Amino acid sequence: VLSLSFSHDGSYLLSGGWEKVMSLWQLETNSQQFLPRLNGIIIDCQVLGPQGNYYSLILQMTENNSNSDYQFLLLNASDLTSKLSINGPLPVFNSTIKHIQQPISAMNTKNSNSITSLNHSKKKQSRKLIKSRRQDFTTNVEINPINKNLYFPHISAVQIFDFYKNEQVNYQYLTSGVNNSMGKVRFELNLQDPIITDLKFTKDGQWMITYEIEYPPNDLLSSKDLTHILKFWTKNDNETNWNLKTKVINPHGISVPITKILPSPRSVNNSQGCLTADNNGGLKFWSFDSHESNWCLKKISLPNFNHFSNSVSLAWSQDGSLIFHGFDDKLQILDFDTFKKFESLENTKTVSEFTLDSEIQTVKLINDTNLIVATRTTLNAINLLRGQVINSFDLYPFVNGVYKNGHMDRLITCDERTGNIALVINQQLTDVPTINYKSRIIIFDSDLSTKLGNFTHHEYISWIGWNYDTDFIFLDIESTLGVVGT
Amino acid sequence: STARPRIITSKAPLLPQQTTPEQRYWRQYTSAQLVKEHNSVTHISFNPQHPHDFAVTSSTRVQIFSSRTRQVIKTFSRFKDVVYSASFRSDGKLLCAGDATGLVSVYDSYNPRTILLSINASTHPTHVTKFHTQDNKILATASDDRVTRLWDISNAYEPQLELTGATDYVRTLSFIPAAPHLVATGSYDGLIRLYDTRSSGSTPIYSLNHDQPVENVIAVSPTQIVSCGGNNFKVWDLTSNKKLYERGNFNKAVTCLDYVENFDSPMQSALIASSLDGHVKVFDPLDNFQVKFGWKFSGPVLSCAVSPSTAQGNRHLVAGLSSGLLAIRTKKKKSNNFQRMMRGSEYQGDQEHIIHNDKVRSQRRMRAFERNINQFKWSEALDNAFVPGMAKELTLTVLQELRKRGKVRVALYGRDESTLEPLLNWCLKGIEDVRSASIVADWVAVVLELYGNTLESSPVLQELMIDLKTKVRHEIHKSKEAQRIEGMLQLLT
Amino acid sequence: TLRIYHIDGKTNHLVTSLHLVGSPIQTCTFYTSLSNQNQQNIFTAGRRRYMHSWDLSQTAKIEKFSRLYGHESTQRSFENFKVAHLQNSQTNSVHGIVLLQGNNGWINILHSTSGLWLMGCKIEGVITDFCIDYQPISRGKFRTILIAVNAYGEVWEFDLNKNGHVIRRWKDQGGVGITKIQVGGGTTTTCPALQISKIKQNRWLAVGSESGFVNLYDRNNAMTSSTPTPVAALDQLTTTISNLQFSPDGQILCMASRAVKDALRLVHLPSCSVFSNWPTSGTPLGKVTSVAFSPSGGLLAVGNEQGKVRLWKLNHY
Amino acid sequence: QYKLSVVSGGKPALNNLSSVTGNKNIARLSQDQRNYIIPFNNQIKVYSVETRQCVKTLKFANNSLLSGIFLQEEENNESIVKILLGDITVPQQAHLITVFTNNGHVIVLNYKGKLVESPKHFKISLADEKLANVFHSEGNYRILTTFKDNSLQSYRLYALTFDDAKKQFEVAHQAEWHNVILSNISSNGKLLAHMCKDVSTKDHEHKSISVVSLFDDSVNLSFPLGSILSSQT
Amino acid sequence: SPVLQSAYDPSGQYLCYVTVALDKQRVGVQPTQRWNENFLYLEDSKLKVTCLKWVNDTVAIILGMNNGEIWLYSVLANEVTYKFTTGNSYEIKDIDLMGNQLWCIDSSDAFYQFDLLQFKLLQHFRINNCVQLNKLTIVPAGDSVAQLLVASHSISLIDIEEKKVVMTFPGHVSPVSTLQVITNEFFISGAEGDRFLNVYDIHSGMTKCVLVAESDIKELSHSGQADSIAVTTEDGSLEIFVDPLVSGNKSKKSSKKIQIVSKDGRKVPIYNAFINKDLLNVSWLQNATMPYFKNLQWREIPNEYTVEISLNWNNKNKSADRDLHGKDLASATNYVEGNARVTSGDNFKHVTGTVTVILSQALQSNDHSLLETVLNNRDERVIRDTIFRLKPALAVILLERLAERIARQTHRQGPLNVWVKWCLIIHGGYLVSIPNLMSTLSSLHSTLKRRSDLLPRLLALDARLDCTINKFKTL
Repeated sequence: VLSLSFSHDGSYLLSGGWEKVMSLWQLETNSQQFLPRLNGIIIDCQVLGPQGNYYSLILQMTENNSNSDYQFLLLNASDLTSKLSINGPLPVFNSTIKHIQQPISAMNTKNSNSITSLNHSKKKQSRKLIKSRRQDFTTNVEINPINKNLYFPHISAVQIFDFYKNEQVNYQYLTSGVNNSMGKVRFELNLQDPIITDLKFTKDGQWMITYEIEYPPNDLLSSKDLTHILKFWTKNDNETNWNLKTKVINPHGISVPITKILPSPRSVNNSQGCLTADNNGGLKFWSFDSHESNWCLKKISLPNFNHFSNSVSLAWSQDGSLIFHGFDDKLQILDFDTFKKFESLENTKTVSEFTLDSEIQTVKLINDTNLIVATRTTLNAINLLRGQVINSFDLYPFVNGVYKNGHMDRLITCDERTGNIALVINQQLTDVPTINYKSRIIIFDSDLSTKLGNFTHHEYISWIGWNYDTDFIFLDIESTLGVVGT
Repeated sequence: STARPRIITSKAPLLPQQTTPEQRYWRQYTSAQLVKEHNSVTHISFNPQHPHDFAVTSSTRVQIFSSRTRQVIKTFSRFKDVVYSASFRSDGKLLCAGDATGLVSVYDSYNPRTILLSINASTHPTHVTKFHTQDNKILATASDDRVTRLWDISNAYEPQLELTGATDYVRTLSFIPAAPHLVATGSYDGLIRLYDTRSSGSTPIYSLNHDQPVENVIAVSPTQIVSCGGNNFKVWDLTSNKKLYERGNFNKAVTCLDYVENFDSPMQSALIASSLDGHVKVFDPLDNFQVKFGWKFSGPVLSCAVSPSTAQGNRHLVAGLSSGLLAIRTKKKKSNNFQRMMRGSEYQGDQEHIIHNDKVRSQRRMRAFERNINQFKWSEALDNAFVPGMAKELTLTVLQELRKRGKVRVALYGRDESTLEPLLNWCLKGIEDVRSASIVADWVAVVLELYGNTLESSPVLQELMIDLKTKVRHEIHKSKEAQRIEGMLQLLT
Repeated sequence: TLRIYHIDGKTNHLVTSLHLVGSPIQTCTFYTSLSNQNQQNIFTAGRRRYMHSWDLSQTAKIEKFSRLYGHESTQRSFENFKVAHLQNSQTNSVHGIVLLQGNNGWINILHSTSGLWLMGCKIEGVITDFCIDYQPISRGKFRTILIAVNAYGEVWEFDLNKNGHVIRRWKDQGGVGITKIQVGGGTTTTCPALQISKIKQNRWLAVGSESGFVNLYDRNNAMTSSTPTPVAALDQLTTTISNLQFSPDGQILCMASRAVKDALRLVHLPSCSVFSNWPTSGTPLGKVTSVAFSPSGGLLAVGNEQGKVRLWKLNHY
Repeated sequence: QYKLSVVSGGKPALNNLSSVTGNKNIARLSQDQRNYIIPFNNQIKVYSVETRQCVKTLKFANNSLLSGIFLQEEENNESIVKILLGDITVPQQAHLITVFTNNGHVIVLNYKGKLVESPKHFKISLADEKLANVFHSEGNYRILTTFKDNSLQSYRLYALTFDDAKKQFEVAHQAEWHNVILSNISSNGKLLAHMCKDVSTKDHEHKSISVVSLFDDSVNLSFPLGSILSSQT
Repeated sequence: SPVLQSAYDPSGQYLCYVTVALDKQRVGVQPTQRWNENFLYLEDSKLKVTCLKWVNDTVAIILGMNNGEIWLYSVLANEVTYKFTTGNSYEIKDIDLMGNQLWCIDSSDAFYQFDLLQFKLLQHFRINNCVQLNKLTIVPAGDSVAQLLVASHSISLIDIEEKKVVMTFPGHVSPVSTLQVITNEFFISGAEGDRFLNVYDIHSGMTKCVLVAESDIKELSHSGQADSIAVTTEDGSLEIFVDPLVSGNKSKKSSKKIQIVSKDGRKVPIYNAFINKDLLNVSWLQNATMPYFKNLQWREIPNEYTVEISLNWNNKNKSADRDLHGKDLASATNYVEGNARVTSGDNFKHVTGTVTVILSQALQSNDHSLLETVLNNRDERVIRDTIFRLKPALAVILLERLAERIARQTHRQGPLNVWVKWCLIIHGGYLVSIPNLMSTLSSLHSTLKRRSDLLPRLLALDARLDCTINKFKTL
């Protein structure tokens, strides 16, 4: 149990525990009334009014095990409806950040601790952040351009936020989970909801592309497979709740993740297609059918590589001509009309197979002439009309073991009108790397001609994108959203 | 707060030949009533104006049926020998009946006891007789004398036009709904000619060759026509003067073809063609005359017909077979003081200032499994899952949701042999299925790892495990042969 | 529908006309809290399980009470209810309560500003009616007494200052089938108070019964006689009594029968004398089915079966 | 050309640093139930309770004192521990707000209009051990502070009075208890109850609960969890 | 109309109005420049206000009542300050004031002159040849308050010092309602239930003009130099005459007309409009009592106008917390699928005794009953001889039909498992020559891939199965 709050009379006891329920006990006949579904467990309850008119209650939102996501709620006692709800943006970090501590329960789970487990986990997290170098915390964040709406892929959910007024406008579940259909108890807390790992839009803005992974329960016969689900949705500008139209189970077959997703631009099919890429190197191009309201596997290039490395990415030429494919130690160029390599009859050594030193993280074209690639040890800026290298910079002394693959892809972005903007993270240390972080956001242009501007920030920054007003948006570890702009 | 989310039914990936809304509509065409006649029924045609009726030719007889009752409404039996054609007018009042004596008999519907007009064509028996569509008062007949004759009602004793230019056995002719003057005619030589009634006539404007004997011609659109004859059928366009497409997907000689357009259906335009097998088939010109549906009646069908677009009720489809069989496939559609003490409830608030409603609609009633999984009676939900009267996919769904929400151990804790056995009965019914085998494997694995020695102490459950081993080795062989066939597919690609 | 009118002699205009959807309105009362004097709620209910509270300018604030914190098994509906004040008497805090009838004997009490289930009182037999008497105790304190009345004729007096305890019983003399009880003469529902010090103990108590009979008692002698005799036994109506209401100053008692048209009788008190000059034969009433008095101005509003409300004035006040 | 500016803030500044109190909802309703006031991690937002939207924003970066006190770029130590409706200085001004942070600051400001960029800044005395709680009956204020010397924290209760001088915040030093495990305060603000391990030293059971009145000495009662508990547990 | 009486202040910034409320008249003052919850109730129900005048150092109003005494009421303090009591049990039919001088006509045909600064009745007075009187003004002769006008259906110019009737214009038939002096020697008389404002000339004793409205004239107001006269009309309208004192020329119609209509279609009547130079103010009743106002420029406004207001006529109650259907605002919307399509990533799209002639016939006309009856057999020699003597592309579509039948009824695939083997065996090379293998056997490859996916977990099941089976067999 987490909250106990008496009424002003002393005849009613408001109780709140791990299951997402608020129990009003009438102490005379020892009866009760319930609030069973609240989108999160409740830490605190309190009565406010002089006659006891409002119930205030603070919720934990512990589904995000990395970020303890709070929510303030205020109810009329009359109808027991949500009179007022206040909540900030809820990112999904790769690890717990500073002091985030799982609340008290009976069993130490993936979402809770025991008491000896509380002290041990506090010591363990502190020693983890002091010892390790893998502090990434890179969260996926998407931006809907047709409304400039901030989209947060919460764990088995989406939080639609608008930073102009700094308010959460929507919260929507997408997976067939038990987030709201049922609370969770001491032994069910080891069960976890499906993880919606990837979420983007098309340039039309009317099609929402999703990819989640399902986790079967432990200690079973089929506790091994990670069922990969893709979905396409649609919402209007007069609505705010997306509607699913196409479901897809197991793209490219069973148990193979489809980690890299890239939408289509409006130039080829009015941005109604997508490209899905695995560790195997297969590229599947799906497209929305005309006569059928669903999408279809229009194109497919299917290699079958015996090795596996998820350090995969792809970029797309602005006219839809060719596809860059960043693979571990390899750069591929793919024709779009046949899903073959870029066969040039003139043979001017603008080949479709480039060797690189380490695993490629990002490959981004700023136009039809300049391509910047960020591999796990360095960055290289090259031309496309000519196969001549221009720029190169080291990523080794800072990006040493900080991230896994794909995190640089979700980090660095590129604007079509001003150039590229990247990120670096450091920490101030006093004799042990101290917890306090310090990042730098650097603005370049035209395949790193010069630094347009370097700007250090006194704390951590986990995500950077650009709003379509041509202004770049960065996050903090705290849910604070800032902008660099003209 | 929020509401309780409804249970998400598990939708499998699509099987081949997924159920189209077109297939849903043609399967909403249910309720096939079968009616006998004496001889081979020849021609069926609906009534245009009020589409609640249709006429059918039969042995020396013309029978008019209603649609809402599907019963013999009118009987025309003034004939001598067997009739050949029956066709209504556009005004829905006169039907013309081509007989086998070379005199056509046209008279009003709903009054069999008057022969309003007895027009005499050539002494050879007449084959087909048709009203005009745009014109109210012109008729066209065609006989065994290989001469088609255009008749006006004012001149019953002499044909107004005598159209010729044919080769052998004129048996179909039709009009175009766009031009009220052009007429198409199909003889036994293929070669549908296109004539004009406002010109001289006896020489066609132009013809288009159907080599096998064409037995039906239908102006499907203002620009396209269909030649339904022989085994195949060729859909031509008059403006390009050329066959746009052709379909030869029919088994026997096609015996009838009709068209219906702009009506209450997912498919806007439907083209039915029946081909002497009971086999009637529905295409659509919107999809370049692609196969969409098909019905099969046993006896070789002779005539099919569809209710028109303005049917304003139950749609109908009939297929008279050569044994004389009509197939009606119908897609169907307190005192004064008490009132004065409660007479205000019908107000509905049209005039007052502020309207307000917080009402909730009545959702679908939950089933036993949904109620029990909501109330967490998990073992009882398992029992209601393995009741006998329960669908396979529905038991699959509740198995999936129990395994996903809770754990199968708490699902299977307090079991005995009598509640273990319906689970395993459902297993022996459904391990053979492709969609469920992994889930059933999870469930049988956890129940064996729980109930190891109770398996020994209970004897018949051992026999269940024996026959389970036999059938699962059958699936072993099936799946291994399947991987073999996949290997030989990899060879052949 | 709810229609709030501004009332005059020449123009009785609409101020507001709300239309609830799918909920009949059997009873609807105003309410203003004695502590704040600015709340101005409107409560309303019918034969449903929800009770609409409209707060008191173009959007309506309609909350509704539907959940019973103890038990939804005591009552089928909300169709008869009343509003009262109550002092907490440990903290000197007054708030509104809502009294409701139940299945057999259950009287349910809800803290009104929040919808709480406060207390419950069960009489024996079947409830036919109840009323809310006030008793001032000291300067700044009172206690409310719920007077419930069975069908057969008993009367139970509970107090609600402390939790529900029967102060007393007594049986109405005669009175086989009682329909409506109503106290009067002091501060009550039809004549509410505006502060604590204005609360006065009611003087008269009327009991109306479906044999057309009305027994009228004086509180000052019923409370000490403990099986009292009625000061009067009025009988001028021949059908069931449906409305017993006192004047705002305790001088007139109107009794109205819903069954037959023109069934209103006014009785002057303490003389227990039926007024003779009114209503006459040529008095437009129809089937009278709701009566109301003005709090001050001596107006008398009478609403009938045909939807018409009419409005007289007593020129003495 | 390219300027940086934080725009949106999230997290409510919940008093996680307390971690002992079960009344951690610091956001309070006004006198008139019209607007609700929440201090975030970076700002203070006031919402009208009817239209449900943020009618006023109080950005620490937009303020000068709040930037120099709360937006310290080196330590996140100072977090708001309580809002108070009435002004501490003047008796019955209406639209005032008194703010107490983690370290003894008394910031008197105004909502309902334009915030003046010179709020009444004060600092309490005896700010060595950290401020944990504060509350009041009429007139007198009580202040609880976490004091440190077995990974537990002693509590020193003082009475805070004012209006002798503008800086003179008089501390009365009411009482003190040691190594409190779990403490809580009634909704009236007149009673608190806490625990200890001194009876774990003096006995076999590990804690005993003591309830203490604040502005009076009516209820001062201690009793053991051994007396509370049962043999089955 | 609910409003009984109303009157503006000079400059048109506040208006006072007395209305009945529960048979007690209450007066209330509202500012009209952009509520005032204050009122003044009358203690008795029988006494009522009759005349109501504004006075500008504390601003106040003057209430001639039924009592026979004049109530001077200060609006800011919200208290009746003084009662000038007249020596009669009668009713003040008309009041008037200029500076300190006050005059009233009482229903006993009695004139009374009062002084405010003296707080004193200066003089009671009565006169012959005035049988009824219900309106009076004093002429704006500067500081001299002589030669005042009285009116009840016959206007009489009567002096004060001479104290006798001087001039007598023919008035109307009904009693005079409004009587207002615009300029020197020109003044308006308007009766009750009339449509004709007579603009009378004083010194000639004659009629300058008549002004005609469209219906009964309720209230009159005029600007500073007669260039604008706005009258509110009893059906509810505002008729303004612009420059009515200049030259079929005896009667002048209204120059402009202003109605007020709501957005739904209902018409809101008007009462007591006031007009300044190039600025007009209109008043109406929003709720049953609440007065709402509007300001507008009658020069730019055309000759016919209808001011529209948005009254909440059939408004639906939108609330903040409640979503447009069913759920609330903070209710995080759940996940539903509906009729959405599920598709795997392996279904590719947009990428002797034989039975031979019956197979080819079914495949030329895909009869499903005939296909069932021709796939019912299982004799392997007949299978081999069929797909020996079958056509290649017909065997291809036969493989497609085999795939869809297996996928529809996986229980049927038992005897049908060797059929595909024989098709590939006897027509493999045609499948080498066809270009789109995936496009022509996507369904076969999907079913076979599903079976190969079911294989290994099934074998794990077999290991656990015979493990526990031999376990209970030995024990």
